[PDB]
Amino acid sequence: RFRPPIRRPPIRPPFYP
Amino acid sequence: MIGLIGRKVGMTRVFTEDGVSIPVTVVEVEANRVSQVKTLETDGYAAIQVTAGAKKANRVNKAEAGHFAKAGVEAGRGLWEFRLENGEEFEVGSELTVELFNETKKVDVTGTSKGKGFQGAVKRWNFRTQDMTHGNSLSHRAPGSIGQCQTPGRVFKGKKMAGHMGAERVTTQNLEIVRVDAERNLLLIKGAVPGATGGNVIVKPAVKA
Amino acid sequence: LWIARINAASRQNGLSYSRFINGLKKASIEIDRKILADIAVFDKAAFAVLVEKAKAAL
Amino acid sequence: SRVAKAPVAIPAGVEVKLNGQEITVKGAKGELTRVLNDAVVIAQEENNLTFGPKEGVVNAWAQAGTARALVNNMVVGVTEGFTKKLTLKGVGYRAAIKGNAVGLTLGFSHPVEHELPAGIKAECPSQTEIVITGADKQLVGQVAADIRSYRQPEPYKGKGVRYADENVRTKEAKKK
Amino acid sequence: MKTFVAKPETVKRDWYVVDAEGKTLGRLASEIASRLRGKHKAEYTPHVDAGDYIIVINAEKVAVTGNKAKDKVYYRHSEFPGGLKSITFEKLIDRKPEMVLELAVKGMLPRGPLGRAMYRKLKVYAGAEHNHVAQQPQVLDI
Amino acid sequence: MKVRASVKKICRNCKVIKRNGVVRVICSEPKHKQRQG
RNA sequence: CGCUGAAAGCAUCUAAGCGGGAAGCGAGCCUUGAGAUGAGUUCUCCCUGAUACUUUAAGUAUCCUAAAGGGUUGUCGUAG
RNA sequence: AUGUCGGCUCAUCACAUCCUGGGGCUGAAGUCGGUCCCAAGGGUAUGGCUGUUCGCCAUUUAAAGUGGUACGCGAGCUGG
RNA sequence: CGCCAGCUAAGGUCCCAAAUUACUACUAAGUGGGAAACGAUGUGGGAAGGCUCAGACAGAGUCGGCCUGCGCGGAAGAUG
Ligand SMILES: [Zn+2]
Repeated sequence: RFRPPIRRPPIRPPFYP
Repeated sequence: MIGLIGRKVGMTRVFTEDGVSIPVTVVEVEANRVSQVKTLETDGYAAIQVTAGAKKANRVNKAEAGHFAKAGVEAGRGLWEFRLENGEEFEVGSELTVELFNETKKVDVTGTSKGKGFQGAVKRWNFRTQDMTHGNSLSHRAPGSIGQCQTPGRVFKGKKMAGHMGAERVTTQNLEIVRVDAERNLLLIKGAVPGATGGNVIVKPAVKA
Repeated sequence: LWIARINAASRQNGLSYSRFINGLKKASIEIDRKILADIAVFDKAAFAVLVEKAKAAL
Repeated sequence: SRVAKAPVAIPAGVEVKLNGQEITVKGAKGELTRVLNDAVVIAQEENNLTFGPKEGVVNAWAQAGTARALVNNMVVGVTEGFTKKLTLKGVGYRAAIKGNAVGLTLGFSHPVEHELPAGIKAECPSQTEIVITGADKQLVGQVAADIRSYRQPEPYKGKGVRYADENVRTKEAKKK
Repeated sequence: MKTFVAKPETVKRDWYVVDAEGKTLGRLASEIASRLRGKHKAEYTPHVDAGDYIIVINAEKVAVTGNKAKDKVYYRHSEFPGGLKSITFEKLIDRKPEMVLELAVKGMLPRGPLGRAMYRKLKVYAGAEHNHVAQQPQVLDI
Repeated sequence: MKVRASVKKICRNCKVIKRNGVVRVICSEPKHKQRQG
């Protein structure tokens, strides 16, 4: 089954440090 | 089919006695004169070429002027061709008049549409706008997606996008003739005719009749 | 290239490349394809001789 | 095979013109012409035509058999000719010969009129009967088929254009 | 020393005229294709068109075996989405007689600049006549 | 019409025929008519 | 769905042959369209000078000519 | 470092067809249906509730197809 | 390692693409060049059998099994 992934960091560009 | 080469004068109405208004475009057909007869033997198809109106002599090239001289017509504002299908026989110099459409109920009119310049998908293709508020960032009249990811990995040909709108040959079909005025060389045609006033219009008996 | 040219020339002289090489082998003619193909271009008559010799061997 | 091996007699007053593979049979009732298959060998032994296969051809006997029966129908055609008899059944259904056309009232809002082909001749003994007649058995059959096709017999009351022979299986409508 | 090379300047190309009437499309095409390359000549040089001008007449009368007349399909894609166009052999013989043979030959010729050049030397005609009397084509039973 | 991989006589008046490369059963009984044998 | 019709004496729309038959298919309607290098066709218009030079060409150079027409510039456009 | 659900925008294809077209059988009288075959040309709801897809509901429609396309589409939007 | 020499392996020899002809069959399905159960007077071969000029089968053959070769249907997918 589809397991909801964590593909991206929680803080998004343009702030992504 | 044989037709005339008019100039769109403008729109108006014709009140009928029964109190119906009829939106009419007024096409002025200055006498059209045959400037060349194309035959199957000479050209591989039967057509007449016609000119209309007048061109300032000064504005006529030698190449143009010889072609008219050969017909023994005076130079007109351009040259337009009408294929013949009925084995109809015309000679050069022969005039065509509004009286051609004395029996014709409906005609098909063709002109160059008015030019709207570079227009976006919203006006050009009736694309829906995106949300005006609710978060939309700079993408209100944006066209949306233009495709579908890795497959096919490219934009398909004929995809509706922004671009030049108008200024194109357009034919409206089955426009009724309200009135032929032979004296004033007018056709009164119900409804809208392509292009602005002053534009050349080709009028022809309706093909779907 | 040679084989293609020899085949052209042999077939103009009424024998396949495959039959011509067999013919020559049977006739004990050991002219290489490089020479044969040179002959086919530059001395058409000699090629025809060789073809006639080849035919006789078959 | 069997049908081929049976020869076709040429009755006196039939003028058969073999043109190799072509056979222009002529008679009283008209002139029928037909090119046989290359596979068929035809010959005029006495006042009989004989049909048999070409040498080395597959399904030559089958081709030979059809050609026999074809020629036979030509010969019968030019002497006696063929007649097909359509019968109309149903209230207000009527036919009438108008010119070279069978007009039929078949309960359609439009009027139905079927132009007979060249060589075919229809009569109407009654309004409810038609008689298509000709020399070419295929044309006759075709025409009667076309007329029948306008309103083929329904299965509940038999109504429509039927072949006089034709038997029309009649079901009763589902109970309730 | 070096194998002879045909020179584009010097190569002698002869005009021939072939009647397609009653000839198996493919079998005809393969012969024409070899003649256009000049595989039939001892001067055959792969990088040179030393082939022969082929005129074909009665192209509309080219024959095909089996149910190929009704089943051989020619495809074209317009490059617009869903832009695949099919025509059968029989219909293409009606519409554009000449295309059938030309397509046949085109397939059998090499791809690229030279192969396009070779095909240029094929002059296919549907009728029995051709406009190249001046080239004085020799008849060729191919 | 019954389109089936298995066409076959359903009754004594059924008759199998190949017509344009399709096996077909044809019968006085309309219900017995079949193809795609 | 047939007609005629053998193979298979019958039967059979099919093997030879001849039909009917869909909003679908090719045309038909509108638009683009000869970069269709396979570059098409037709009509009309314009240019009928000298010389030398060479390893003589679809040659080069000089002089004289500068056409039909195209542009740039200008006033502009329901064209941009 | 190949952004992941749903929506929005914009789609494109398959056909196992929802509608419309053509058919055979029917336990098809008619009006309707059922079922199967042909057919992919065009067409193919808006709302209430929920982040929902879905679903239920209301009211439509000729019909509210089933799927593929990185469960199409965040260098196009949104971010519940 | 060099060679513009020759022979062969697998694989091939209509044209792309180097190289083949002759002969004997079979297949008609573009089978070859995807797909099964099963269905089917497709067609080729083989060895038997039943019934029949005291009349078979529907005035001469005819019917059905078996061993086999090759084919047919069964066979619907998404950019072309
Ligand atoms: Zn039955």
